[PDB]
This record gives sequence, structure tokens and C-alpha cells, in this order.
Amino acid sequence: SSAGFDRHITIFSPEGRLYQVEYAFKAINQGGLTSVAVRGKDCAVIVTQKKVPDKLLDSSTVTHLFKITENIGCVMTGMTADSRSQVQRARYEAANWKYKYGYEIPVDMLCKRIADISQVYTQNAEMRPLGCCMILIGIDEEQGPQVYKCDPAGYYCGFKATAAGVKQTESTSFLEKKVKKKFDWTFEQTVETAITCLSTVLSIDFKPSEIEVGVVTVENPKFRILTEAEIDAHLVALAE
Amino acid sequence: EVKGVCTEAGMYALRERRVHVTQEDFEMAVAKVMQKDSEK
Amino acid sequence: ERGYSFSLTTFSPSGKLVQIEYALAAVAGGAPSVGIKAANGVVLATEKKQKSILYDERSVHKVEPITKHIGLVYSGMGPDYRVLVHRARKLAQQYYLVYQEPIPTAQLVQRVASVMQEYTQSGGVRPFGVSLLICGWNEGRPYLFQSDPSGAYFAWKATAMGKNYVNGKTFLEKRYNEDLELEDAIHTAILTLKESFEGQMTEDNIEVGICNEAGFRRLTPTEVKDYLAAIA
Amino acid sequence: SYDRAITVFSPDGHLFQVEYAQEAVKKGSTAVGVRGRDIVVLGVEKKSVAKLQDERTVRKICALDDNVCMAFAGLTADARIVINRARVECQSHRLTVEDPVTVEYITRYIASLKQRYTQSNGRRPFGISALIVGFDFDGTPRLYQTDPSGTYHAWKANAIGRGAKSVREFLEKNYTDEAIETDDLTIKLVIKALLEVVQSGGKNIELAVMRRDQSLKILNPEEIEKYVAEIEKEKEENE
Amino acid sequence: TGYDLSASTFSPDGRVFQVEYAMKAVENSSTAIGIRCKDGVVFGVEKLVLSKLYEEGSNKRLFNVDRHVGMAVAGLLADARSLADIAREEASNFRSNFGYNIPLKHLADRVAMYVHAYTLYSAVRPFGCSFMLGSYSVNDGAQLYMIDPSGVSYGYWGCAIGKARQAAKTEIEKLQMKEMTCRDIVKEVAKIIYIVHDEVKDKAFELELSWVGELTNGRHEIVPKDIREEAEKYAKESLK
Amino acid sequence: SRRYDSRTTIFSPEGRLYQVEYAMEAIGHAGTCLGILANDGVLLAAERRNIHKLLDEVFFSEKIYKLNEDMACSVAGITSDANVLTNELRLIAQRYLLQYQEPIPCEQLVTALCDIKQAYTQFGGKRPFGVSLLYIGWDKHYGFQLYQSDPSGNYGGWKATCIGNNSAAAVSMLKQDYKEGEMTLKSALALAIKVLNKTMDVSKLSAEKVEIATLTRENGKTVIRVLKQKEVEQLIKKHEEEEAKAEREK
Amino acid sequence: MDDKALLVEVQLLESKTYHALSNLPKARAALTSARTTANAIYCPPKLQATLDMQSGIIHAAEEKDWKTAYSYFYEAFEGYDSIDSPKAITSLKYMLLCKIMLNTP
Amino acid sequence: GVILYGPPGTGKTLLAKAVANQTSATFLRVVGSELIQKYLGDGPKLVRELFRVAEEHAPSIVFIDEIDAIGTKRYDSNSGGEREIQRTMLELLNQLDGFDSRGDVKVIMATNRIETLDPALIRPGRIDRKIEFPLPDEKTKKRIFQIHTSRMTLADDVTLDDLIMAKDDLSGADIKAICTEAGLMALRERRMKVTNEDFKKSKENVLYK
Ligand SMILES: Nc1ncnc2c1ncn2[C@@H]1O[C@H](COP(=O)(O)OP(=O)(O)OP(=O)(O)O)[C@@H](O)[C@H]1O
Ligand SMILES: [Mg+2]
Repeated sequence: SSAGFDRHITIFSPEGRLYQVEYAFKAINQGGLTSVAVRGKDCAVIVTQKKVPDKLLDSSTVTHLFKITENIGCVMTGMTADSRSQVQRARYEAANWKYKYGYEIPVDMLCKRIADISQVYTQNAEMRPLGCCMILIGIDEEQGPQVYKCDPAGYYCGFKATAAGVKQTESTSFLEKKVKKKFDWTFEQTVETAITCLSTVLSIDFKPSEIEVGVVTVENPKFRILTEAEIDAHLVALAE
Repeated sequence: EVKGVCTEAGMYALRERRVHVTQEDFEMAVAKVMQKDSEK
Repeated sequence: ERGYSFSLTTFSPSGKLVQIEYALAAVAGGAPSVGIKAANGVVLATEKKQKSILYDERSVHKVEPITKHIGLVYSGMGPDYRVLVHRARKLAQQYYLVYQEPIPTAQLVQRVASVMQEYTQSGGVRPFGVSLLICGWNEGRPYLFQSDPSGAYFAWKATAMGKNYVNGKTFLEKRYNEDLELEDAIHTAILTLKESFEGQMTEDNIEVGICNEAGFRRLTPTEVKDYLAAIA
Repeated sequence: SYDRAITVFSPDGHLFQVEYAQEAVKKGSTAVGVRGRDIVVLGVEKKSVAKLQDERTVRKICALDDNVCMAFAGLTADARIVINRARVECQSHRLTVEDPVTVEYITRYIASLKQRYTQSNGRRPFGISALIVGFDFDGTPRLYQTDPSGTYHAWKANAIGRGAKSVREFLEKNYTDEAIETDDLTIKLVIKALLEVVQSGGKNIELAVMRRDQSLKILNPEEIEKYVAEIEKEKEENE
Repeated sequence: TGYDLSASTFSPDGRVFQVEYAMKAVENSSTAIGIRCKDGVVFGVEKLVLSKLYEEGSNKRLFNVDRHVGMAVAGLLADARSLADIAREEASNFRSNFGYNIPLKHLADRVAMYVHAYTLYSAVRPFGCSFMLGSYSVNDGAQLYMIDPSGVSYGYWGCAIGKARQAAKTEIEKLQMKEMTCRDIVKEVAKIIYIVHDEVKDKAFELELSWVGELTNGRHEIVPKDIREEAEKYAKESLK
Repeated sequence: SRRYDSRTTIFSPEGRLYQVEYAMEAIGHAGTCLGILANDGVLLAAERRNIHKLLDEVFFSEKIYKLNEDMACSVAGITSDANVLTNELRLIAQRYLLQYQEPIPCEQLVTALCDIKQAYTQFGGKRPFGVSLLYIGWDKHYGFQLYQSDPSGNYGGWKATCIGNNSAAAVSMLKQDYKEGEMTLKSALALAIKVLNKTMDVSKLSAEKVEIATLTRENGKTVIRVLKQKEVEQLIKKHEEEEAKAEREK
Repeated sequence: MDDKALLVEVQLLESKTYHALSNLPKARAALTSARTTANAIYCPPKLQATLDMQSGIIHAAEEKDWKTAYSYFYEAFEGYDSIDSPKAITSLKYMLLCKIMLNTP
Repeated sequence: GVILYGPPGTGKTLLAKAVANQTSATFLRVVGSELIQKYLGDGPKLVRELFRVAEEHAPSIVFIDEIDAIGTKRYDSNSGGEREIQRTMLELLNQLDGFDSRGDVKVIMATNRIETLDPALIRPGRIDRKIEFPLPDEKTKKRIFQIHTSRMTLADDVTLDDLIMAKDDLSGADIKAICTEAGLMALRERRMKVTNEDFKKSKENVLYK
């Protein structure tokens, strides 16, 4: 199964595999963290938890939600140091689209430019391929909302419901049973079906201080982060 | 496979309870042995 | 920073380039794909299964156009494919900015395969893990070409790449002849992808693109259900 | 830019890549050269003909100028690029200082090219040795050789290649003053020397004489057949 | 083994040991704590007297990056003042290009990306330093950030780096830094670094304090001598 | 970084070097090409390898590449490395013609390429080319010529040479049947079909399994002609007619 | 051409029409050719019981071995079970006519 | 100690037969391939009882043939991997130059891959003389044809000098392979003498395949 330095750098195994990338997918799981993204009929919701262990730490600086452009937000999983460097690229690549081409970048064209950069790390035998993931949401005209995931292998696809992190497989088994009964999805239902995803996978039944919710909607396409007061509005309406 | 056929040709004459092997048992037997030639 | 500047692909004592041999094993573990030319145009067909119902199948595409009249599919790994697509998009443009003429399909394969050979010898890189199938109708006669991660290329009448390709090529040998129409080639290209698919082959499990003298185009999922109907 | 030290010291003070290259010289074909007082004579052995090839493309005696010939041993791929760099230098000397190149000057160019090349980054050393033979201005015939480490070194008679220790041990018991008496008598030293080597019975030898004013002159295999007859004829009667 | 030589190779369970080995070099440096008060930040460094031959005021582990930004380090001192040079140089290019004093959420972002860039390649090693940044602005209040050798930064109400890290931030949360001004803090910074490092391991040590806020008019400077003598008057009352 | 380097350039302690000898081991298998000349004309006989029943058989040849207006080459070995060398010496001949306004002599085209091929064996830390190849051509200084290249970088002129899988079997038979300067370009064609009858283990000599191209001198043309698959099989059976007579009468 | 499965049908259909038009030994030959053809298809899912019936027809058309000819119509009916009610109900006729022909009433 | 090295088929094993012809000492022979075993520790036990037998007889000669084969080939019958081959070689490294009183035992070793094995075993003190065998020269090849065609009824059709430079580097083993196989072609036709076309189809059969 192994021959040469194929365990160490990004070259091929005799079986056709290559191990340094599939060693890096389970570097995401060392954060101990899970994020869920759900697309609706006219909106898109990212929900993720935050784990603040100390009272000495400032709770306003542990946000994994990031504002890429004025209409595009993202959530980051994986290790923290590589995740924040990748946000710096996406803020930079979006500004060059507007300067070169004169209009707002589509969210799938941004995810293509990120995956092409991440492809090069698993392409040269010198660099380390950035063990962190990437989930974007946004509103595109004549397409509605749409959600994209980019992994450190360079792969990407558009989803309808998305999980990433430690409890990824249990959450996608939850969401695929939720979506195939084909219920219509309003704004409040997508928020309810995204909180109850990780509230039943992790089995927490939390208070409004541990999670954080970003959202975009086709009536206000700004990426906005919900207040703890209005998270509590959705949270007490979830317990009927 | 020649003995693979000719020994198996007796089974066709036995599964219809004959006591003589006929010339249509062999051509029934070739199509089964060469089928496993077409299997992997 | 800088690079490595040494080849990590060397000759074995048995005289075999081992990394190119291992890269072909990644090609053989890819999705199956067939391609047939028949006397007026070329049919490319691939096999696209999402892992779950959550994926949006109308987001990414296997079958890609290169120009007005050249399409291209693959059978290998995903992110290596999108690199040499964008490279091949540009190479058709530097030919056009010089000669003011669409590039012939033979000359495109001259230049895509020369990238992959240059990429399997230079310093500090592993070779690509895809094979290609390239179609097009230049000067009436259609064409069908196939490259490999080594950098060679061939001129096929009909072939198959991916899983069970040794069973696909035996199936095409007993079915293909010299005289077929384009829509007859479509029906025998879905019939050979049915040899290795899952239980249900719907309008979104496959993806078919065709060439004519009118140029390359990709089939919408409406008429793909019509060809998938009255099949087998 | 491939930056890596190829030639490094050993823990007992040797350069392994240099002395590994000296074994590539030790299985190339034998080249012998002596000098007379008026005509020099050098000639390779072991032509190893296969009677289906062009005889001129396999030559190992080439000329750098009118006055300077050159023979070599080792591997022929690295040889003919050292020659083509030496032809450029001996030509650019004429654009400078007007006299033609002395035979000592061109060996200092080759040896200094060969030394610093065992010093650079990412370069294996050359695997050839040479014999540079020339009669310079004021008619002084002399020869030199070049170790693959780059030590130019003059001689009266020498021999490199496969089977060089036996031939050099043969010349020390044979190089007298009267052996270089006549021009046809110095050639009888070389043909007796290469016959005392890998066999080469008149079919694998190729001498090339130079009479201090001509260019190189390869004799065809008729006088070598004439010389090998009389070289054996004197040995036929004395013993 | 063999998976822990370069910083370009993941482990077969997906983590980089060259970063984790470089983190272990931080717990041989002594102790550097810093907490922020209501209206300023107070640093504090306890400093080992290695021998009698050194001079009082040598080899300061407490730098001065900009006019208002301060730095306290703990790690391998040659790498510490190397990071202090580029952070001092980064703040100069902000003012020369954008005209005004650099904010801390941007300053610690630019330095941490420079630290992160040495955990990707085989040609360089990771830094062996962890450090803290603190400042005060009249339009922003006080800030307090901290950077590990991996490149992860957060905000804090008080942090600690050195040998006894948990044993130091145990007593920090006993304080009430939300309301105290930066005068009573200076006595309480010095007290919690007296109960640490028993006289068995070290013979004698040296207090070194720092100080920023509007009481210092926004400028960063050292405490005066008389104030830290009050804290050393407040030394031997922890024996009750 | 120095742990992953493979050192494709250094010597071996026995004096030789391993990396091109592995490439000259790979040049042994995978292909068969041969050439012959004694008079007006020179031919390249190559044996096709992929003989699968689904191919288009286009691009005018498979292993024959026209280099100049009056010379061509046959290639063997790694085919991907072959395409880069071919369009490298193809414009060496043109930059000669741009500089001197005269077609290039056939010998110093070979020496120009074999200096490029030699440099990868000597520095750079680079995989060499696993390609050996023949050269036919014409020039006004020596007429019809025939050359052979090696992956080490040394060349040579010849009269008959094969680089096949049983090349050593062919060369031992070429120097049993020849004549210096009298084999015209019909006896050479007759001798070519006899040699690859032997070295090809696939018997009966299918006319689609081989390729033959000739280079004949017409006054200002130097016609390089890849002869079609309608006159191969009559030359195949012409070998087959005489061999039944020569065996039975002995 | 490419197909193998449809060759089973037209050989079985000719096996219907030489016996119905009263030519037994040629119907024996075309039935035998469909035996040796259907021995190579991986899925005869329903065509086996269609072939299992007329394997018993022609073997009972000469009245040589009623017991083995009974065994064909048994398997011809087990294939027809709960998927083809027109062909299943006629299959009871050929097994019980043979059983009366077996003289076990 | 004496070691014999060279290209394959030049007469390394052949010279050791001539020593076994001449000598009066007891002669012990073991292939290097059969030193490796399947159980742990059984390998070094076999070396300790080999030199036990050699010492307990007489003045004696121990001949070890193909000792590169202990290191080149890996076999899955051996439970210990390369770090059991090594412990076998450490025991052999003892028995040549141990501190025990050795006695009168001579050791002859032979291989063709001399660069592969351990230089700690080839140091002076364990092996003194190092003997290289070259490929046969074209006047010594003619001597070999004289030897292997001595007692055969050689018809006068043949010329041995054409057979010499057939292969440029044919070994001494190649010559006997041609001479025996040409005799086998005679017995297909019940002849008693060997003609020229026997040797013509001999080298096609022996060399070129
Ligand atoms: N110089 C020679 N003189 C006479 N016979 C020779 C000579 N060389 C080889 N032979 C013949 O070749 C045969 C094999 O020789 P031998 O096996 O001793 O060579 P080797 O080098 O020991 O082979 P290996 O390398 O396989 O151990 C012998 O039977 C011998 O008859
Ligand atoms: Mg032997």
C-alpha cells in the first residue's frame, strides 16, 4: 500500500491513493467543532456553535463567521490559523474581481478561485495543504440563494444542506431525511431546521450564548449576524 | 477445459436421466464452460 | 519562496517510470466514460452519481466545451481536471489571436499533451491523474482523441475509460461499425454505460455532449430523459 | 536552479566523485602517444569495428588548431563538448595576441575548465582524460595529459585507457634515445606498444602522425599492414 | 517515526509536530502575564537573575512596538526580538500609507499571518515565541491580544504565558478587572507573580512592569520606580 | 528537502552511472525500427505496436517524423518524450536556414540535438530522455546518410542498424547479408522484409503491422515517400514466394 | 450484432412454429439451439420459464420420459408464479395432464 | 581469506572445483542462499555449527558460494526481516575473526555483486586476498573453444574464429553452452560429427532469445 516517500509528501501510492491529503481531512476534526448550513426557498442560513472555556477570554473575538464581501459571508472549520489565512485570500480575490470586471463576484466563481489555489498545495511536493474547510453562502440573481463547500483537496460542489466538522456524517444523515419529505421552507423554518439539526446530533438543548447564526435573504441581501436577543426569539419559539 | 467439458457433459445426460451421452449435451456444455471464460 | 528543482520521477532498474504507472491506477479508479464517433459527429458520455440527495447536480459539469466546436470529458480525479481545462481554454486563444481561425482538434491535442509531458519531468511535481477524451468536427471529418498522464495520445474510433474499461472495450468491439448516425451512436453509448452503472439511470445520473457540423453542444436533461427512454 | 553539492570530502580526505570518475576512464579504449624530436606520433587502439558503420564518425583524434591535435579516453559524450569549448578558446586567442596558441596554453584552459567543474553546485565531474599533442612555435614538439581532477602534466611517452599500467611499464623498458632516431622508427615503437596491449592485430589500430609542419595525417590500413609485417619480422629473426 | 521532521508533513492522524515541538519551548521561559483594567492595560514580567554578573536592566523581555502598542514576550529571545522588528516595521507602513495610528485588530492580524507563514514550508522552522500585545485608544478603549507560535490570536481580559501558565491564570479570574482602574491593578499584578516560582527552583528574581492607558495619555511606557516599590512593599504580605 | 532528492546525476562507485543505463534498458523493449542504404535512396522500416482493431490510422505515419524538407527520423522508446525532442530539432533546422539561407547538413543536426540530450545527463538534477532514434537524409557534401542516437548523447554513422526488441538478433543477421554499395533500393526493400520477418514474433507479417518510408533523390525534390498499404503486401508475398522455392530446392 | 438476449426469443419463437406447423425434428433442433444460447446470458429472468415450458412440450411430443417432462412444466410454472397469471393458469394444465398420463390420479 | 568476484559465468565456481581436485584437506561447501532460515535464531545457530564441523576434522577448506544472496533477495519464509539477516551476518563476522583460537581452516568466498555486501566483512584480517575475474579476451576465448571441443569429432567445415567475435562479450559459460547444444542438434539427425550449420543455429538458440 506504500512505497517510497508517499506517506510523507504528495505523491502517489502504488494503489493510486495519496495520503497527505486524506491525512488532512481529519485535521479538520481536531477543532472539536461542527457547522451546519441550510438553503431555503428565499434565504440561506449558517449556524455554528462556539466553545468559550474561560471567563478571562473575550467572547466577541471567537467568531468563526466571516464577512467576505458585502453580500457574501462564510464559516470556517478546521484549525484556526489556516482558516483565517484562507479568509484573507477570499477578501483579496473578491476585490480584484470588482476592479478587473466591474461588478460583484458570483459566489461560485469565488469558490472556484479558492479551490484552484488549494489545488496547487496538493500539486507541488513542498507545501503543506492547509487542513481547513470552507462554506460560503450568498444571493445570486436568477438563481436565488446557493451554498458552496470547498475542502482542502481542491474539490467543490453546490449543496442544498451542508454539514462540516466532527459530527458531519450524523448530521447529513439527519438532513437527507429532512429534505426528501419535500416540505416547503420559509425563513423561520430553515432557521428551525438548522438549529434542530445540531441540537439533536450533539444533544445539548442550549441557551443563546453558545451558537452564532449568519443569514442572507432576498429582501436584504446583506450578510448579517444575528443578535443574541433575536437568536433567543427563535430559540423559545422552537420549544412549543 | 477439455476434461472440464467432457466430464460435465455427463451431468446433462444424468440430469435428464439418460444412459447415453448425446451430441447436443456437448454443445450445451461448451456454452457453460466458456461462459466462465467470459467471467473475470 | 522557491521550488525543489529536481525530478522525483526516475527510472526503475527494470526501466519503468513508476510514478506514471501509479498515476494510471488513479485513472482506472475513476468514473466510467465512453466516447464514440460515427460518420457525422462524436458522442461523449460520462457517468455522474452524487453521493447523496443533498448535492445540487446542476452546479458542476463533467462535459466541458473548449471552443465553439471542441468538447472534452475525463476519467480521473476532480481538481486535476479543472487545471488543464483552463490551460486548454487559453491555448485555443493564443492560436486564434495569431491565425484568426478556430484551432484544429489535432493541434489542440499537440499542445495539451505537451503540457503533461513537461509536467511529468520538471522538478518537484507529481504527474496528473486524469485521462481525456477530446472531440470535434474540423473540416467536415470528425475526430476523437485520447490522452494519458504520460503525455501520449491516440486516435480512437470508440473507447472507454474509467472502471471496467476492459469490459467496455470488448462491448464496443461487438457493437460499433463504420456506418452509424449520431443518434444511433447515442443509443449505443448509453447501452455501454449501463454495463457498469447503479440500478437507476435517470436524466441526471449521466451527462452527454455531442458534436455536429453545427458545433459542439451539451445535452440538456430534458432530451437526455428522452434518449434514456426507449433504451436497453 | 539545482543547487546541491555533488563533490564533497570523505572522512579520510578523498573526493569520491573524482575517483569514481577515474574508473570511467579506466575502461575506455587505449590511447598511446610518444614524441620524436621532429615528428610526434600518437595513435589510439581498439577501434572495435563492426564493418557496418561509417569509419569517420567514430574517430577520437581531432584537431583544435592546425598545430594542436587531441586524443582522449573515457566516455565519448562528455569528450566532444570539452573539445568544442576548447575550439572556441583557441580561436578567441587569435583575436587577442596574434600568434597561434601554444600547446601549453590550451591545456591550462582545459584543466582549469575541468577543475572548477568539480567545485560548482549540481555538477558531476567529467569522466575523460586527454592527450594534447602539438609542435608549437620555434618547433618544440611536446605533449601533455589531463587527469579528470584537472592536473595538466607533461610527458615524454604516455598511455591512458583500459590497460594503461601494462603499456606504461612496457615503455619504460623500451624508450631509448635511438628509438626516436628516425621518423619511421618512432612509429615502430608505438605499433610495438599497442600490440603489447589489447590485441589489435593490424585491424583495430589507427595511428596518426604529425611532422611538425603539416596537419594530422592518418595512414590507411596498408602501411600499418606494412609496418606490422616488419615489426614482427625483426622479432621473427632475433628470437 | 519520520513524520515529525519537516513542517510540511502531516501525521498519520493529522497534526504537525514541528509546531507542537516549538510550543514546548515556550514552557521553559519563565512567566509573562498581562491583564487589562477598566481604562488601560498593565503588563507584568518576572525576570530571573541568572547570575550576579548581569546588569539590572539587561535583556528586557518587554518591548515597545509603536507609540501606543506594547509587547511582552516569552520564548526564545532571539526569535522574540525578530518578531518585534517586523511588528515595529508593520506599524510604520500603516502610518505612511493611511495616515493614522494602526488599530490592534489589524496589527495583530498582520503579525500572526507572518508567523503563520513559517508553518507551511520545509525551508524554514516555526518561531519559538509566544507574546502579548496591549494598547489603549480614546476611540477604542483598551485592547489585549496574544499570539501563539502556530499563529492563532484572540482577545483576552487577562492572559499568561510562561512555565506556570495555568497556575498563574487561576488567580487572575479571582480579580475583578472590569471595574478597577490601572492603579490598584499594579499592586495586584505584582502579587500574583510572587505566589508563583517558589524559592527552591530560583534563588532571586526581578520584577518588571509595564503600563498604558489614558493615565499614561495613550503612550506606552514603563511604570515609575516609586509605584513598583509600593508593589514590592506589597510583596511580603502574601505570607499570611 | 535533501532527504527527498534522488541524485540522478552522480556516478556509481564502480565508475559507470545507473540512470541512463536504466533508460537504455527501457530502450530495449517497446518498439522496432531499422534502416538500410547502399545506393540512391535510404529506407526506414518500423514495426507498429498498437494493432488494436479500433483506431483511425491518421497523421500520415506513426513513428516517422519529417524533420526538414530533405530528412526524416524514426523514433523509439517513451513516446511522450519523443514528441518534445522532435519539435526541438525541427526548429534547429529552421534557425539554421534563417541564419545561412541553406538547408542543414544531416550530420550537424544530430550533433546539435545530442548536445541538448547530453546536458540532462550531466547537471540539473533531472530525469534523462528515454529516447533513441534514427536519422536518414541527404545533403550535398556526402549524399545519403544514416545515423543513430542514444540516450547517453553519443551518435554514430552506420549502414544498417536496428533498435528493436531483438535488435541484437537483427544486427547479427544484417552483417550476414549485405553488400557495400551495391544493394540498390529494391534488394534493400527485399532485405528489409526478411529481417523483420525474423525479429517479429508475430508471424506471417501482416501488412498493417509495419511501416516503410523511403527517401529518394529527385533533382530538386528529395522525395520522402511513406509507401502505402497496397504495395506492402505484394512485397510481403514476394518474400513468401521465394522462400518456398529456396527451402524445397535444398 | 451486439445483442445476445433477443437471439433466445427468435429461436424460441421458431420452436413454436415448426411444432405448431407439425415438424417435430426441426423444432427439436431450434429448441436445442435456444438451449445452448440461453446458457450464456446472466439474466434470463422470465424467459427461462418461457423456455422451461417448451422444453417440456417437445419432450412430451414424443412421449419418452414423462417424469422429466413433468419436471420442466413444474419449473415453468414456478417461474410464472405471481408475475404472469395468464401463463400460470395454463401451466397447471400441462403438469396435471402429464400426471394423469403418469397414471397417478 | 580469499574472495573471488567478477561478472557472472566467468569461472568462479569452476576454479573451486580445481582446488577440490588437488587438495588433501576436507572440503566443505555451502551456498549463501541457504544460510537464511525460517525460525528466529536458527540462522546464526547454523553458522556456529558449520565452523564447529570445520574445526573438528582436520586442516579444512570452507567454500561459501553466492554470499551476496544473503542480502539482495528477501523471502517471506524468513520471519525476521532484514534485522534477522543482520544478526546472521554478525555471527559470520565473528567466526572469521573471533577471539577464539581459530586453527587451520581456510575460507574461500565467491560472489558477483561485490558492491552490495558489508565492508566490515571484507576488511583485511577476515579476508586478505581479493581476486577479480575479467571477461575472456579474444585470444583466451580461442583457448576455451579448444578445451570444450577437445574430445568431439569436429568436422573440418567449421572455423572457430568466426565464432569468437559473435558476441563481443561472451563469457566462458556461453562457449560451453554453444558447444553442448550444437552436439544436441547432431543427435536429432543421428550424426556423429558436428557441421558448420550446427553452430549457425546454435547461437541463434543460445544467445538470441
Ligand atoms: N575461463 C574458463 N575456462 C574454462 N571454462 C570456463 C571458463 N569460464 C567459464 N567456463 C565454463 O563455464 C561454466 C560455469 O562457470 P562458473 O559457474 O564457474 O562461472 P561463475 O562465474 O562461477 O558462475 P556464477 O557467476 O553463476 O557463479 C563452467 O562449467 C566452465 O566449464
Ligand atoms: Mg558459478
